[PDB]
Amino acid sequence: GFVPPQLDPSTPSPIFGGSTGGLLRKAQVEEFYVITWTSPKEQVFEMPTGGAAIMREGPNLLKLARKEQCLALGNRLRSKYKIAYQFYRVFPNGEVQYLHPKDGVYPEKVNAGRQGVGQNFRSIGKNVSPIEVKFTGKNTFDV
Amino acid sequence: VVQPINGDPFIGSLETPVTSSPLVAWYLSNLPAYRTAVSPLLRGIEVGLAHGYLLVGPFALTGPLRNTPVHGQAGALGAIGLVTILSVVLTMYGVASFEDGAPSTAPSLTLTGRKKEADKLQTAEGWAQFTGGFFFGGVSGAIWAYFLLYVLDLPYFFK
Amino acid sequence: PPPIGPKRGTKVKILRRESYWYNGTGSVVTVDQDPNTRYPVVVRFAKVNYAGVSTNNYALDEIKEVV
Amino acid sequence: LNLPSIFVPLVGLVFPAIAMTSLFLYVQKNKIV
Amino acid sequence: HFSRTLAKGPDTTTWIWNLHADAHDFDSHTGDLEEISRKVFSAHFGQLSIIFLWLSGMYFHGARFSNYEAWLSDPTHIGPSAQVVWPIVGQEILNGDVGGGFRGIQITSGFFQLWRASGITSELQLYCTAIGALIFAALMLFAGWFHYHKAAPKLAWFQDVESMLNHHLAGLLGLGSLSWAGHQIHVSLPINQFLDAGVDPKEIPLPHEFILNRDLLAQLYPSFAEGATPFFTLNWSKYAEFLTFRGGLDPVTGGLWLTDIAHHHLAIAILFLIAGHMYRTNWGIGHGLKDILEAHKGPFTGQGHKGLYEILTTSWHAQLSLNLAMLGSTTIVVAHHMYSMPPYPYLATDYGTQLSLFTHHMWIGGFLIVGAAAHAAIFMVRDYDPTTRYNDLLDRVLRHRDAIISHLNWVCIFLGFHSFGLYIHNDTMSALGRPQDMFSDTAIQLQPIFAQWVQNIHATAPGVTAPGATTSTSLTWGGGELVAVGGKVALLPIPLGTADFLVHHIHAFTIHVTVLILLKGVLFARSSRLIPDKANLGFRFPCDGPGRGGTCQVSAWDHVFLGLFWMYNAISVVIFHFSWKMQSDVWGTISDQGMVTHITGGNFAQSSITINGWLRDFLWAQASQVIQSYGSSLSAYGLFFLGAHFVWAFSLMFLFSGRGYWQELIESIVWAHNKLKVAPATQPRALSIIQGRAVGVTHYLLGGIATTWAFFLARIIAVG
Amino acid sequence: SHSVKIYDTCIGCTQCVRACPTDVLEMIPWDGCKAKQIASAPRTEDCVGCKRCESACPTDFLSVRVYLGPETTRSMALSY
Amino acid sequence: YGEKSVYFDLEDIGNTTGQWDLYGSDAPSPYNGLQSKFFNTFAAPFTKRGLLLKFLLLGGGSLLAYVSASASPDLLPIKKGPQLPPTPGPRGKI
Amino acid sequence: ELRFPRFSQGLAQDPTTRRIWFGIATAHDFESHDDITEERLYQNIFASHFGQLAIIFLWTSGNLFHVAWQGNFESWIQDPLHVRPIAHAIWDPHFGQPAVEAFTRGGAAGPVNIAYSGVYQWWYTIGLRTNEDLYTGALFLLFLSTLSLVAGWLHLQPKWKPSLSWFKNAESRLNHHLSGLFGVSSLAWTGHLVHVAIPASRGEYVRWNNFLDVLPYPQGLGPLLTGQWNLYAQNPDSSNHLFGTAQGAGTAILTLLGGFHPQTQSLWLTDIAHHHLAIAFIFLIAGHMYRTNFGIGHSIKDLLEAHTPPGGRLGRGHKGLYDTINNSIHFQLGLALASLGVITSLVAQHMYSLPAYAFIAQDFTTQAALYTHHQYIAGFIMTGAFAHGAIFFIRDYNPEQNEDNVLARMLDHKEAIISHLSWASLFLGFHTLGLYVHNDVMLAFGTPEKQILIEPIFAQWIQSAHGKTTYGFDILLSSTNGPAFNAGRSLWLPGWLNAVNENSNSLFLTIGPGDFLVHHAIALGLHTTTLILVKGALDARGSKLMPDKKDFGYSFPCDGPGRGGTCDISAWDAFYLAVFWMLNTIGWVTFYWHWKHITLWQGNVSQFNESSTYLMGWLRDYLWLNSSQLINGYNPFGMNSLSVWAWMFLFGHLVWATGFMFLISWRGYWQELIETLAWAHERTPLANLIRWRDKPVALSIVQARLVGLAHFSVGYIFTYAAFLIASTSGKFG
Ligand code: SF4
Ligand code: SF4
Repeated sequence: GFVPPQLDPSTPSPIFGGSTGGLLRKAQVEEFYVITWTSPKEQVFEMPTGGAAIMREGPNLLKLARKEQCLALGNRLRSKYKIAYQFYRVFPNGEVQYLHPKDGVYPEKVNAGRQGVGQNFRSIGKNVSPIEVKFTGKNTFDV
Repeated sequence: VVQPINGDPFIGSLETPVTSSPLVAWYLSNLPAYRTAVSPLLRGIEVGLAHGYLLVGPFALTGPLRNTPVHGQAGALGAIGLVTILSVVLTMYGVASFEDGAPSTAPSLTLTGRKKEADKLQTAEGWAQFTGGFFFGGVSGAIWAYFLLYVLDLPYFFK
Repeated sequence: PPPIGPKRGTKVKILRRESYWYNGTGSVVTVDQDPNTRYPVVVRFAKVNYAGVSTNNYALDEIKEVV
Repeated sequence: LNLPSIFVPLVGLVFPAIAMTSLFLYVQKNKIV
Repeated sequence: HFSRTLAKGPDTTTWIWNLHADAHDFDSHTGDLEEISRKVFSAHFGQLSIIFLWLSGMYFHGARFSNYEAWLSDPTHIGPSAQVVWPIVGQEILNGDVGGGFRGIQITSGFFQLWRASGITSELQLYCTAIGALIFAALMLFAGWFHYHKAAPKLAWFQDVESMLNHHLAGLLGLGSLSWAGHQIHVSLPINQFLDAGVDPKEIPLPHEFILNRDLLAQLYPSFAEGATPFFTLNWSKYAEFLTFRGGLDPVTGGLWLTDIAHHHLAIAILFLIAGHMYRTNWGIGHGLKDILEAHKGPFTGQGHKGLYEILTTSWHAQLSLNLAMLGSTTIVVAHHMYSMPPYPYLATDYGTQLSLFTHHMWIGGFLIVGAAAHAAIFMVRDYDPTTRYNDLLDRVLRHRDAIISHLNWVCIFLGFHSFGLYIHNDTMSALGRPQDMFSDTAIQLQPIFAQWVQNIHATAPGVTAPGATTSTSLTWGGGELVAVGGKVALLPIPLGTADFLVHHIHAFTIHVTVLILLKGVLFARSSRLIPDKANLGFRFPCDGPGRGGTCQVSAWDHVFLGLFWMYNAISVVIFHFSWKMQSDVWGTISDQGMVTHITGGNFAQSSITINGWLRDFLWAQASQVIQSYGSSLSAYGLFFLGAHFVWAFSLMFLFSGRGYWQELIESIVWAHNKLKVAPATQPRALSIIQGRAVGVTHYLLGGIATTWAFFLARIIAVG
Repeated sequence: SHSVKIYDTCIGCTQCVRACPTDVLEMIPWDGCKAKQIASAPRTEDCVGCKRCESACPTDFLSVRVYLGPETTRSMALSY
Repeated sequence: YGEKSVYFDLEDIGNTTGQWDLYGSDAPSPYNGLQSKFFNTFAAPFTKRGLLLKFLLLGGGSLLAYVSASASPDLLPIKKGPQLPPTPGPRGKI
Repeated sequence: ELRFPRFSQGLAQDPTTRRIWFGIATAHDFESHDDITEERLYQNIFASHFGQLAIIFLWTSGNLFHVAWQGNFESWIQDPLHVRPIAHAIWDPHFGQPAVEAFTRGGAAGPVNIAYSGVYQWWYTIGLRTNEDLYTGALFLLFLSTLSLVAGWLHLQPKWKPSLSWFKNAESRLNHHLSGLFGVSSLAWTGHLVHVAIPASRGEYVRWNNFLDVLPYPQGLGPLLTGQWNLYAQNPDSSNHLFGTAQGAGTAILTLLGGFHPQTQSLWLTDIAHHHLAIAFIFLIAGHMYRTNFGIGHSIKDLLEAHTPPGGRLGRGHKGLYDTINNSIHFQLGLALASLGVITSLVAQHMYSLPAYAFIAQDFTTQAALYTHHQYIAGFIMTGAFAHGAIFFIRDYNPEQNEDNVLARMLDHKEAIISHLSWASLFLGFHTLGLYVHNDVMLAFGTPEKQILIEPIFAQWIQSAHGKTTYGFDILLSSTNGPAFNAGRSLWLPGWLNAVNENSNSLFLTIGPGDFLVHHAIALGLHTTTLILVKGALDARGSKLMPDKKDFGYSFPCDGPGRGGTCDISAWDAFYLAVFWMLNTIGWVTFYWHWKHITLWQGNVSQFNESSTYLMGWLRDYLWLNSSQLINGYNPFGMNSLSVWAWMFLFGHLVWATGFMFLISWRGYWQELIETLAWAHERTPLANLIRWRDKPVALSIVQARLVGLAHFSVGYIFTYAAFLIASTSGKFG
């Protein structure tokens, strides 16, 4: 199968002067995110929080406040540069949840072993009227 | 002279002369709110004294009765009423924010990473003691300002 | 075995309620012969829908041959 | 006794204060069952 | 453009709108900088041709359908008119009695005063100018065709900013100022002196005679008898007769002294000729703009201004944004300085012209500033690239944009409270019968002491800090001098009190809010905490869906959309302030005994400190002229007043609603047309979200501005 | 959290998966269409409700549907 | 954390998330002993939040009502009442 | 059930300020609450209705008590035409002394407000005479409010909770509400008029302590039993009767006079008593139609199933409608709201032209206020009816159980209905606006004789047929000889003809071209508002743009920027759009009413007749001309009693303008700003010790539409109320 990579906490971060668009109390109390990648050389890139940074040669680790920021930066890395990346979610107690790419293959590429979730085997016009689910606690699309 | 806060480029803050000057650090650390190891009651006393003392002037000099031989009493009474409202609102914030017996929500790390005792202000009992000190000090400061202005009648530029 | 569905170029009428071309007329392009294909009939229309598309896939019982 | 001089402050100032305090404390409660 | 736009949307009407919306977005058509530059050059030639045609029209209408010759003989009691209407369906009532045996529409453009200042005395000269302008328009059109389809310049030619600055500073402005100074010295000065001497305009000598006969010009200024000898002998004092430093106003015509203007333009020409030799082009002398920019470093780590030359050399939009900001500010300054120091003869006592010019140039300036914001945001979205053209200062600004916007937000809230809340306080105190508690001159006073100090300094300046000046630069500063022309006040000292303090802080509030909107649009055009990849969505997009709580109007374009409304608010308040203050404290009639009666009798000081005062004494009282105009020559103003209210109301349908409703309704209408076999060939669609917003804001601004236009013109023509 | 559903009219074009800004969707094997794959939505706890996926879908009517639901910190896209 | 340009450490999340006390001081009490004793003695009964809220609300309302009911007519115009004959109404209305 | 709101876990788990707002907004939508059942829904509705009754009783009790305690009812009784009634006293510590002087009116010892609700005339007409009567009424209504609260609590306990079958009993409820709620109440009110109010109109004071010892008629019940009913009409009050006294008083208790009381300018009390007697008996007859449990009576279901044409184009007819009505509460609410809105408009139209309260016709400010108030309420109710109809179509309609009946066919040809309504609106708008603009252009060029002035000949013919002789026509009831005229010649013509031929009143006012133009404008408003609401209702389940709309509910923001963009596509958004048109239509109606009446009252009807045919006439001669006294309510030279209305005028303009901000700017801008504010707060020393517990977010899209509409409506109403009251009362009191 696929063994998710382990997060190495001794990975250097890009050279950056700091900004007002970084982490806030949510990272302290709720959660934050970490994106890691490997760069062939040292080069300038655009931060998703504003301003420009310099990625070092070798491994790079970056802390961000939302998953959407991680995916935006990862798409920029994959499209503009040619760099493989992966990101995780980090909780206040220190536990780490590997997030993306979930099984080592990008979601847009079909892969065996994935279980379907939220599939209705009918056309969208076959959903029932709301009156048929009144007082039942269900949704007309939840089948 | 502008650096990331505590050397961390990816925390949403910066170090500037406004934020990190040694004079600014000393002044902020010597205010009652940042005396983390001192009793909340005495810090509340100081804060209440200061604010109640300063609140007398606006009410006394700008109110509807400013041109009446009872303007000073009206200003002092208005300051006391505002202090009462602020004390009620402080009690409301304390009751909503802190449960009884919960540990302090203040940070327990210094700028250099040394662990410290969490500030007892951010607790139910500590906030209640601070609020009591604030109310007592506010009333006392308003009375003291009134006594200086309209009892002894000391020479002031405007009174 | 004979192929399923109408022939290429056949004029058909759409019976799918939520289709943009419901009760309209389209032309058959091709029919998928795989038994597992749930919507094998490919239909092309003269007018685009709100998304700018002018072709769609339908089942055998969602179309009616008209002359 | 001038009743308006007593009731107008109570209905305009004191009662709104008590109602707002109670509603704030009610909507801030983390456990209401 | 036509082929691709048609191919994108051939089956639906939407393409038609796109065909017009993206006509001049050259950067979207091609990516080659050289072709874009060539298109810009040709389009500029087209704009110049249109402007020349407009000038030709103005001069020809002055020559053919005007009472300029009659007005020249009696400026004070004759109204300028240069538009006449045909007698159809009864519209000939618009040809009102303006004076001097002429019936037409009275104009407020100030062209008669400009032509008088230029020395034009006959219709033939106006005809000649119109013909020359038509020739210049044709030449501009031919040059526009030639420099694109035949002789397009290369990219390296356009990027020669040193040469462009040298030519535009020393050649365009310096030589233009010098040549106009020559005209003023040799043509306008003697003609205007003869006119002020009460000479029949048809008996005044022709201008060329003043060139071919020195004796004629020496009778007015003896120094001309010595010719050019004093100039070469450095004895310039001899030219003190026609090159003066008086200050103030000419008591006969109510404008600035012409000799002061000639001396000013000579000095300006010299200054620009000096400034035009700064940059190095081809001879190894002069500065380099890149070197100057790279030579200004700073203690904040690396040098900041390094790299700006590359950005400003390879982006049309950045140049357009900066130039728009500067030109709009210049227009606003022009409005202020032209009202306070009237440069044309008989301009000060023509109240309608003064009001019109001030208001018009204020509107132009405001629109230009908003355009500057829009094209700055476009540069951020399209041309910003840190990996190729990096600049330090822009990076630092982007790294503390949050702090910038938060501080600006706070200052806007503070200004709003401590300015508008004072008016609300005054209204509440007045309604409650407590005038002694208001913020007024006869109550709690808020005096603008710094402005009064500046006024006093500028009033006492002559003889101490400006020994060579006879009087101050303006009669508004003070000094106790009133200038009256034909029984009407031109200018006099303008007092400043509590109401002025309040209204000035109102202006500061509105400007800071408009800046907040536009600058927020610029600094977050590429990304935000809410939308990390906003740059990929583009400059002009309606939203990114109802998720994240809802994301309507996040694009920089929508920031321009809102900034337009706030600019309209601010400028409207500015022009209302001007109108009321001038009518109340400056304009009026002076009797033979020196008694001054102002148009509204000095009610500004006490009435303008409450909102009800503005509602009653400004809007309600002064709308009387526009609403009672039916049956007179000004009835067109009443009709336009109603029509503009109608257009403004119409805009709210687009602004308040959304396109899904309209598309669903169009479905039923299409069914109805299909049933009768009259179906359109192109499928009808409702307007896009962005187009709906554009239509709404355009009709809102048009309605409001036109309403104010009709109100102002009717009032000032009927009472001033 | 919002709800996301896939209907059997899907032609397996993968455009919705590519358009998602928070990696909610993916592609899994199928035999109901020529492309032999169908979309799936296993990570709706990260869905913000932008509806880019619906904008990308080419079928009539839509084969991916987003139903807005109870709001959370992730769905509201809060960074504070 | 803070070693060779490293800002992430699973063994110290407080440092990694920047949960510091920028200006908090650990110095002892600067106040005089007798002064602190006096203030601890005389401000003690106001330190109970549940009692303080009710006391503040009820006592403040009572004081406000008492002040309003006892205001002098020369200070408060609404207490003084009209001092002039009424103005006539339109078309003879009273 | 963890935290507020307890009825929604989806909201209770929301960590933003949104949780609070929506908690308030969804509190009364019982069907959407967690784990709701039908029985609980009906029981909660019953308890809420008891609460509404309690609030109404408390409101009326307060009005009575404050009039008794601080009013001048007894003095107003003595001098009705010259004394201004007092609503309540003013105690405002922010007042200055001049305000205290200015607001002292009506003989009071201090500042007061003047009432414009008309309660004085109403209570005087129904027999109330002293302050003690008002006090007793106030105490009784307070007791009724307490009883309503007790019953609302009682019918919510397990012992006394009714079952669903009781709630779904239509026949019994209809019989009880027709025979009991309407007929018996009307009979009791007739008893009150005969026993109390009519004697009070003649100097006889009848109360609870002597009403058993005073005969309403001199001969008692003799004429009723013997059948000589006409004896109850032979001696009516004479034309020289003074309303409060016995001078000229008669003895009749039921008559058919018609016309107006010459002194009070209102309807005879005797006619009102006879009318209510007849209506009571009609409702008593009507209340015995349906079978409940006795084996006699009609079945609503059988009647609905029976009416099916054999070959007509109606399909299955009304089959299945009984179940649809009885199972959908929203359908019932829609029908009830439609009926109540129609009734409210009819009340407004009939109370100004046929006043029933003594001396209220002379109180011009009260008449204008009542008409405007009830017309705006009617407009809001009309919008609500269609809103709940669309809600019915979404939540309750089941196609399978409504196959080929009227609802299914109405859904089936919705395009034709929408097209015809659209055509009617386009025709009306084009031609009405064209006529107005043509007249404005003719006035601008100084040729007023070239106006297009079309007479409303149909309405003039109707007025002539009802007896008016202004236009010179010879239609029925205006000719000397005629069958209809002769049949009613002695019945009621002597009073009605005299009433219609006195132009001092508002009974069948003379009309001309301006009336024609403005009536077609009102028609345009009605048709366009109906178009918006009906399109919202019929498209509520889906359309080509969004074929699955029913799965998304009544109210949702949009369906995203795809498929061309889908803003304001829900049925709730259609209601939101229709509120603006309702406000515009009612504004035209009330402008017309007020201008026509204010020109009539000054004795200058030529002003309206000449100026109303072009729009500049409305702008100048109605708004601008009548705003002067209002805007001089306070000025640099002082203030008067109109200052409060001037302040309210400006307040309304401000709230109206504030609504534009929510309506024009949308959410994303504000959310981006709020994030910056959150950073600022977290970074500021001495303030970051304070922490929010609900994360700040910008308002939602639908919430913004609602808040903007609310600010707009409040500003609209307050501005016009200030103008109307100030303009009328400054001239008339
Ligand atoms: S309402 Fe319109 S602009 Fe706003 S998110 Fe929905 S589609 Fe986009
Ligand atoms: S609505 Fe947006 S976040 Fe949710 S699944 Fe679709 S694309 Fe992804």
